Amino acid sequence: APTLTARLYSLLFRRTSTFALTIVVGALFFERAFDQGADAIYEHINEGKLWKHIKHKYEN
Amino acid sequence: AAKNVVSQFVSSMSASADVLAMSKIEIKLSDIPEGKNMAFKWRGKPLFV
Amino acid sequence: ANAGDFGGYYCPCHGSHYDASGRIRKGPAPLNLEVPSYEFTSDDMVIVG
Amino acid sequence: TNIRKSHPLMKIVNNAFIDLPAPSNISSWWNFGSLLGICLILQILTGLFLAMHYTSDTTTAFSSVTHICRDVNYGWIIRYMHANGASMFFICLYMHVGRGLYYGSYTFLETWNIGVILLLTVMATAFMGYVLPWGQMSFWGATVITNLLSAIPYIGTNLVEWIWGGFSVDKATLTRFFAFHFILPFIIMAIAMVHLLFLHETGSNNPTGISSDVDKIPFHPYYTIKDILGALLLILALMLLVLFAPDLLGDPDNYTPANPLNTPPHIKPEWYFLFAYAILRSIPNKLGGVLALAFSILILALIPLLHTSKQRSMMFRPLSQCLFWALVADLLTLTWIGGQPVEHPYITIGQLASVLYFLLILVLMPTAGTIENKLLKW
Amino acid sequence: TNIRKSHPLMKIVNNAFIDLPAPSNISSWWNFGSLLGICLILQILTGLFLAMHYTSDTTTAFSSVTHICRDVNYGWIIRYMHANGASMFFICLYMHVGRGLYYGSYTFLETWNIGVILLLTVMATAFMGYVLPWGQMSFWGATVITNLLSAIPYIGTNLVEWIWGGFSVDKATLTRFFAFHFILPFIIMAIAMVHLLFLHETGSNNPTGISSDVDKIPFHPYYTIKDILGALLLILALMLLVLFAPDLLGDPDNYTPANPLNTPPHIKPEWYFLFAYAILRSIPNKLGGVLALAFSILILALIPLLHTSKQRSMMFRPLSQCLFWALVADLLTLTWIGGQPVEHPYITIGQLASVLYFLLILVLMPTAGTIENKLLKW
Amino acid sequence: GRQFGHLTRVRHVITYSLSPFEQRAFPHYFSKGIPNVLRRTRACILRVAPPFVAFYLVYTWGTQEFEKSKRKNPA
Amino acid sequence: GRQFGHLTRVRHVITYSLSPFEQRAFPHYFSKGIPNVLRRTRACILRVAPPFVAFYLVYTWGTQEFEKSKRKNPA
Amino acid sequence: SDLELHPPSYPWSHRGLLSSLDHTSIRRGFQVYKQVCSSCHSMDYVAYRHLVGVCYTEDEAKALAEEVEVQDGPNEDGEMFMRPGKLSDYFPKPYPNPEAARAANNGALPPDLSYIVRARHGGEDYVFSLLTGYCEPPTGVSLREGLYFNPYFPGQAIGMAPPIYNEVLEFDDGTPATMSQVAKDVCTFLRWAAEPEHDHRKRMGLKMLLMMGLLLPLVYAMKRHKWSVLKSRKLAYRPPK
Amino acid sequence: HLVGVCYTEDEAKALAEEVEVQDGPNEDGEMFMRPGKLSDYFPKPYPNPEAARAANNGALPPDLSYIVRARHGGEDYVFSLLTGYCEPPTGVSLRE
Amino acid sequence: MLTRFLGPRYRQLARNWVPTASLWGAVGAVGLVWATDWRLILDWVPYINGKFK
Ligand code: HEM
Ligand code: HEM
Ligand code: HEM
Ligand code: HEM
Ligand code: HEM
Ligand SMILES: C[C@@]1(c2ccc(F)cc2F)OC(=O)N(Nc2ccccc2)C1=O
Ligand SMILES: C[C@@]1(c2ccc(F)cc2F)OC(=O)N(Nc2ccccc2)C1=O
Repeated sequence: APTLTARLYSLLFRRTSTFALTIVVGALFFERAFDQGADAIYEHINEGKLWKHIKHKYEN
Repeated sequence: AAKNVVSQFVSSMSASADVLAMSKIEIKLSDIPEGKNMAFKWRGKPLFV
Repeated sequence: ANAGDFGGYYCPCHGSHYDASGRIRKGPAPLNLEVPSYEFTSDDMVIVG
Repeated sequence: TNIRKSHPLMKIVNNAFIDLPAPSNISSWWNFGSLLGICLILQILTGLFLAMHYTSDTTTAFSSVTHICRDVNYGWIIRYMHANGASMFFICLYMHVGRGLYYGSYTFLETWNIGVILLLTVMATAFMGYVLPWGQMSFWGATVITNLLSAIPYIGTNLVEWIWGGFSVDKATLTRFFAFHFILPFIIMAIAMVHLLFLHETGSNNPTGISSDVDKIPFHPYYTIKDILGALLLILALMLLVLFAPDLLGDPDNYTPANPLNTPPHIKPEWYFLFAYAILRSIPNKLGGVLALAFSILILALIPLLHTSKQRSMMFRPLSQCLFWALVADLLTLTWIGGQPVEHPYITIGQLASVLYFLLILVLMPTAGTIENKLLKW
Repeated sequence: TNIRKSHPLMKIVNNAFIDLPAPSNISSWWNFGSLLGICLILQILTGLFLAMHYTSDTTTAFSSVTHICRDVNYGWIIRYMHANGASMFFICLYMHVGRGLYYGSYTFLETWNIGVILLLTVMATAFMGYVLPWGQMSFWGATVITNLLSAIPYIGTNLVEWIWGGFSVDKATLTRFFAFHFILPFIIMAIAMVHLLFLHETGSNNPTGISSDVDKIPFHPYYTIKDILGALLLILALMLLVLFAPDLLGDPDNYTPANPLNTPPHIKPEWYFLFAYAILRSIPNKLGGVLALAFSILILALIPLLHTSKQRSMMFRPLSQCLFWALVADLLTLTWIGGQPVEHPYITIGQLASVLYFLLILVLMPTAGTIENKLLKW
Repeated sequence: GRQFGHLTRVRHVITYSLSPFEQRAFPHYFSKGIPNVLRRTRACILRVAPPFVAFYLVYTWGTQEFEKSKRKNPA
Repeated sequence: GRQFGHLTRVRHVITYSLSPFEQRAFPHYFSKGIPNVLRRTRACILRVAPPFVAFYLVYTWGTQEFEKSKRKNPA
Repeated sequence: SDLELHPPSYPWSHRGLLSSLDHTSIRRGFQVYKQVCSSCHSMDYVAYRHLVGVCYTEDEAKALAEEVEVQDGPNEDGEMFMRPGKLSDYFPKPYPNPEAARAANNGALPPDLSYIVRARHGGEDYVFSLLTGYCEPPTGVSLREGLYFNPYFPGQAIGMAPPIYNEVLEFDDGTPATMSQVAKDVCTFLRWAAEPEHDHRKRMGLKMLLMMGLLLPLVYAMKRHKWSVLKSRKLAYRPPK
Repeated sequence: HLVGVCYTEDEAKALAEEVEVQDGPNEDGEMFMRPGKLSDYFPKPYPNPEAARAANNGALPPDLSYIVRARHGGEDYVFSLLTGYCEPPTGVSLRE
Repeated sequence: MLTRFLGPRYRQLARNWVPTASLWGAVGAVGLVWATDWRLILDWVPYINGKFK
């Protein structure tokens, strides 16, 4: 009943210290989530990569 | 974006695929007599048998 | 090879004395000389890698 | 007192990038200066990381470039960032010069005249670099450009053989070119600082060509954030080239190793040299052609003396606007003719476009400014 | 008004080299700054002309240096001007630092602290260059110095392999070193301008260590002609080296091509690194030795905090004078021990000289300044 | 080098400004924006466009002519 | 950057100077010169010289000792 | 001579902006290189380790290198011996010189095939059209018959005989080895040989566009925020009387 | 290199003419042997370092282009090496 | 000579800046961990286990 922007400001954005801490924690979690999605999008587009490699491995 | 460019420029200075390749060396053991240290070229930098 | 006060190895650069196991005994060096990964298939030939 | 204001080093940064009084009203077209600076640092960084792996012998020059692109970790992005960065550099150079022309920014005599030197220096830089991978176009491009000097009466042959280090483009030539190509962007960086010094005497011109002392804003935050946005648009355009079309502006003959015995049938410059190339081969004479080519770039140093209008900018000048856009389209035509064989329609139209280039600048635009003055009872 | 005074470019030259208020009484010892600048431009010019012919592959690096000295017209003078210019650079560096130490010129905090950076940057420069001809000393010198980084806890191995581009000093290492060696003197040139900027805030110190505002003379003609004479004395000393003793400071093992499988029995630095080399091998520990070596150069940044005297200069300070000359002679001793095998008298005296170096600076000279204060009732 | 306080003389001008936190970054972005770009296009078309069309016509003629020149029909 | 006119306050000092064209470049060059260098040498010798002699003595001992250490006489 | 025909646009699995190479089609195309082309064509810039990522396993590529003898530099006599073949070694060279290439092929030099896609206008489209486009000469046109008719080659007289209707190759998965399909696989492989970075380039390309789609509107919103102060400013002129 | 120094142009051409070289190929792709010119370098006794070691019972004879500048003493060392061969003293046995 | 900075005002100024100095320490540590992809710490963060095997 106060806003989420208001809470994100009050708790995190007011101090430049916590603002910087938010971005760096933000960047680590973003790098994981962005790479995981952007691989999976590229993977779904393509399907002749080493999707095939069940054929030739495990025989070894 | 900055992490990714910087890492890529950093990685370019790392050992290229060129350099990482397996080498491996054959040594004839009977050609090394009792007492003796023989020095062979391996990986650029010497192997003592 | 075959030099120093231990009958293994002497490094002339700063005065490292190694024994016949390649183990450090005297002078500046922190560690015994590097043992590579090896196996014997015959007692005529050894592959190191 | 602030630290920012009176610290002897931070003083310089303050007066250039923070507290610098800037026109409120400078457009998009003023982004290209910072973008040229970005282009220079991009060429510096990628180029150093290429210099870490490139070797400059004829036997190994092509192979070392190949080694970058297969074997060196991310050598391909660095290589292509560099090749396409050179093109970005010329795109930004041309937009920047064109801004200067249209807006009367050339009235800053010293700033402009140094910009000409900056243009001739990046041209020499990018020529010598293109030679370096020792492809077919590298070699014959090296051959054609270096031979332009042989047209100079009496001393010409002695001059070219001196810059070869021999009787043709060879071993001595390539290594030379690596050394000169390394040094010249650091010289560029120093001349770019001198350029910026001369500019700070007056500050910026604006779209209106009217003094903006009445309405200055601080460079920071306004043009710091405007320049950031500009840089991210440069990164988009560069990365589109590297990650989607890396060979689009490259000649395929440069993927064949240099052959000293056989030319390509075609032979064409990179896109940014095609207007000047069209101007050279328009003249059926050796000396005439090169003199025309030299004069096609060096004319920019005469543009201050041919200003004739009582207004600085072309904003309030419809006649000059039509003639300016006629120049741009003439230059587009010359870039088209540059990239085509010396055959039937292309010869005569290449001649006509070459005449019109020199007619617009030397005659037509200074006549438009005078007519426009007379029209305004001035 | 003069042109010289208010032209935006000539302004800078005026305030640095013409109208600059200078102490009437600055000696010979103040010549070394201009001489360091001369040394930098000498290294730039000869180095570029070497870069025109040198190739940076392991197969061809030695051969290309040989090619310079037999086949390239006057390649031998350029090569030897360069090698001996590097030595001249270090002779001038050491005289200049020593002047600073004795005369309390280090009280200019920012000027001094940039000079330290200048020293670490020329050291890195001259190391990477010496590698380039790919002799035996080039290689094993490359091996010893690069391995100093492997002593760093946890990250050390990863750091050295990164700067190698591989498991030893190899193909990747040499080409790297050519690129870094080309770029760094231009970075030096920029830091040298920043050095001179910080200095011009105060002007020069003098022999007396007393403010000379009461007795300033214009830089021109006085120090323009004094610096000319200084330069001609530098040219004499350089040319004596190149034209009469070109191999005097060179190691003969560098005339044998690099062997990766066999060290030289001796292994010694160039003369200017021999004190630091003596300090490193004084410690029977890996990390201890390198930390001692690093601290032997980096101590100069602590010399401002250990000033204890109420007088700036050592001119009126006989105790400090005796201890300063004791440092110089300790450094001579350390350069002697540096150049000798790790055997009986040389080990213990090398240890004692190493202790005394750190004892003079950290303890003995700041005790002398305090005693001298007490003696003058101050 | 020019500095604030030393630029020029201005008398009798009031400027009113709002904080960026008080106000819209994109105020009437399409509803006022696209009328403005349309007005800007109209203002400049007659100066910009006619040289480029004249290039295009010389381009399309020149390519067509050259293509058609590289053919016989009697010998 | 420091400039003449802005350095410091000086009162009551007269300087007399001659033109270089009126005067000698090397006035009493040996007859006054060598007495001065002799006086300068005396003033500094006791500070400069004794560290270097102490190096020389450690040099000559150290070289002699090492040379003589690299010999046997019984086995 | 003089007159030219230019290649059509074939819809490769790798044409579109985010479209990777078919690596199964890379696998088959190597086999075309090994079986057919390598007897006449050098591929000086691909080694056996390059295949390991792409179209084979580590064990497979070791075994393929094992098929050829190399020459290694000497032991103690100073000798040059022949060697069973490794992974570090490059694809094997048919000829010691360019002149030896010309001597075998009646004066014509077969060009290196490492960069041949990137070294011709049209890329793979040209190579496909060269391979599948061999026909009879028209009336008026006689050759040497040392030289052969191709309408896609400039000048029309190619020194390469059709290498292609020959129905070759061990096939493993075992697709039909038609002239069309053998050309499709070889061109897919020759793209890879010219451009090993192709797949990484486009993955990066997507990642760029997605990031730029975020970052461009956001930086724009930042510049709009700061510039708001100016873009909504009101002026009034209030002179005396 | 000899032409400036110790011979005439004609003399040095004739001295090069004494040895056969190997030149790079004609049209067959061949490698032929050649009467010898002035551009050619002094002739090499061995194709490898290992071939040098094989002839000289394990020892490698070093290249002699820089050998004066590559040893302390210079010419004095080389002269003393050449004119200073003697019998071993008692205590000292070699391989021979 | 650095006795200057010892007294109740300077202790209070230390106390005021300490949550900030430690929060900046938190920025730096998480920043270094992120930029090097650091092994020891990032195996222990319960999402971001994108090595696995
Ligand atoms: C195997 C299917 C194969 C391919 C693929 C191929 C490619 C090819 C190209 C792209 C050219 C270049 C043409 C050009 O210059 O634009 C070309 C050239 C020649 N080749 Fe080839 N080649 C294939 C295999 C073979 C085989 C098996 C032989 C021997 C019968 C052969 C020979 C040649 C020759 C000769 C040329 C040079 C032609 C010329 O310029 O006159 N190739 N190859
Ligand atoms: C090495 C490439 C160059 C760099 C780095 C560069 C740098 C810049 C910078 C930062 C600006 C200020 C911002 C702006 O107006 O864009 C600028 C302005 C200027 N530049 Fe350049 N420049 C270069 C090339 C040129 C060239 C080739 C010329 C034309 C011959 C030119 C002439 C000018 C002029 C006249 C201005 C004043 C513009 C005005 O205020 O309207 N510069 N330069
Ligand atoms: C001092 C920084 C620079 C260094 C050290 C440098 C070094 C290099 C090297 C090593 C190459 C050869 C490798 C290659 O071709 O990919 C190269 C080529 C190139 N250089 Fe630079 N460069 C620098 C800046 C410049 C600048 C300012 C320009 C002009 C915009 C430029 C234009 C290019 C071009 C066009 C090529 C050819 C690229 C190609 O097509 O392969 N470079 N340079
Ligand atoms: C890249 C090599 C360097 C150059 C080109 C150089 C440049 C110079 C110049 C031109 C002067 C003025 C004239 C003079 O007093 O000599 C000077 C003064 C000074 N330099 Fe350097 N310098 C360099 C190295 C250093 C080093 C290594 C240090 C010591 C860490 C040093 C510290 C200073 C100081 C303190 C002065 C003030 C001297 C005084 O007025 O008494 N500089 N520098
Ligand atoms: C940016 C200007 C410079 C360039 C382009 C350059 C380039 C060169 C090149 C090509 C070599 C290899 C050829 C040779 O060994 O003779 C060389 C070696 C050398 N460089 Fe530089 N150099 C530069 C300035 C420097 C500076 C400032 C120093 C430090 C005083 C330095 C120290 C040396 C040394 C010690 C060697 C080894 C000389 C030898 O014994 O052969 N150079 N450099
Ligand atoms: C990149 C290029 C170039 C750059 C800048 C310049 F001012 C002139 C040039 F020719 O260098 C080069 O060799 N070519 N190629 C070329 C030059 C003359 C005839 C044909 C090709 C260029 O376009
Ligand atoms: C020239 C030299 C050098 C120059 C500056 C420096 F700060 C350190 C150095 F080692 O580079 C090099 O490889 N050696 N040689 C050397 C280094 C360590 C052990 C033995 C020789 C140098 O003296």
